[PDB]
Amino acid sequence: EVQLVESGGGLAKPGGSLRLSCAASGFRFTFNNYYMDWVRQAPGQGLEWVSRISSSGDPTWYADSVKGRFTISRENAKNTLFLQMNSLRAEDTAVYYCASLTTGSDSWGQGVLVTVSSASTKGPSVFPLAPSSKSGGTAALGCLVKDYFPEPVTVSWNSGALTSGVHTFPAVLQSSGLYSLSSVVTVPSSSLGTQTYICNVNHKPSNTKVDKKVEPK
Amino acid sequence: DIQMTQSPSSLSASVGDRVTITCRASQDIRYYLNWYQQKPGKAPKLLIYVASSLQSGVPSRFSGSGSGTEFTLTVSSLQPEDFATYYCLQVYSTPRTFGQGTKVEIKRTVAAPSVFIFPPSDEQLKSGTASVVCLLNNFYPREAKVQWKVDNALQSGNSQESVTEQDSKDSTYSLSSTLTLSKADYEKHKVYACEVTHQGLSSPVTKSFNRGE
Repeated sequence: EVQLVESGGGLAKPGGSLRLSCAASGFRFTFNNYYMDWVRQAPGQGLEWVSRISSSGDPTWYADSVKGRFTISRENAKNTLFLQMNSLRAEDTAVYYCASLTTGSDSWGQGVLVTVSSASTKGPSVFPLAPSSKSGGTAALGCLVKDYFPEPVTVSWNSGALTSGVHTFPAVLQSSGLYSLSSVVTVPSSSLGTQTYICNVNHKPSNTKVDKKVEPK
Repeated sequence: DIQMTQSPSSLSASVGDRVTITCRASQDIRYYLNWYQQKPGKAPKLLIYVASSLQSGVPSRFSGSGSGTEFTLTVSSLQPEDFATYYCLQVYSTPRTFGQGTKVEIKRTVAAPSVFIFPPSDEQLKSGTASVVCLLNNFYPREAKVQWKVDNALQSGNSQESVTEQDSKDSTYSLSSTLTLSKADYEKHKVYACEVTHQGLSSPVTKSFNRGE
């Protein structure tokens, strides 16, 4: 398998710049033999090809969408691929895949989110959704991860010990311009004894971590 | 620009069913076309390349067909884990053009949701905002009307929803509805209810609570 791991980019005000990187590994021949690509996907939409680069670094192809402002590059000595994104624009808000599209060596990175906005970073508040008449023979409890920017946050429960019955909801954008989501888990009623349920919220863009014990009502 | 027409934009089919997705190109691209599966929250993953070649590791359920201007992707026997958006991609010339996607949902017998309700927390009130969460759990189909009522007046424009992906083993959805007020207005009313209409329910199920009891 080719493996591609992206780095960069994050939150950026309109007009600003970011840079994506990507490390590659696993090609049969050496990195410098493979043409390479970036693809992107905006929230709500499908895939849009962004740019391509040849083996050496030349030539390069761009989508009209991004020609002029973005530049693709390569460092073969280091098995790394870059995307310099200048003159950022709201429309550029997407998940960006490093992609290897060479037939027989296809791979896509996991993606890295880029947010073009004038709103600034903000760490969430995490209020518990208390088990209660969240109940029959079963109990539901959760975490309200509220008012944060940009995406993402991650939620784990008791530090990955408890994955059974967990549903973390996609984030929604509030009319305030900030996001919110809930995370929830259904656990055996009688266990609320007795058993501690801490959820772990993490917001890399605010360098925040909260851990919080939910508890009965 | 080689234009790509993917069809259907979306479909619903049962476990075990034959599904067949179609891409059409505006030029002859010979056999240079690939198909990708994109699972929720994940990057696209190669299913078929050069039109009919199976990537190593992909279930044999998936096959690829055609050439020139007309290509078809078939799933032999659709499995619960096949909920995805599927995408063709022309690999013949740049710019690269993808099809607009086909959303595929698994269809299964009707399952009425379970409705849970969660009042705001003291910590959140200590701060002047109140947020009520309504949770429908494991239902099919996806379609559900979820209405908020405070003191039995129906709410409109002060709440929002989120749905999860179709669960990949048992093919159901869960949904959250979150109504949001100020301490100010939360304190003026006694009863909060959410009201759920769904095909698996012979009648609207309301779950409620009176403030602070």
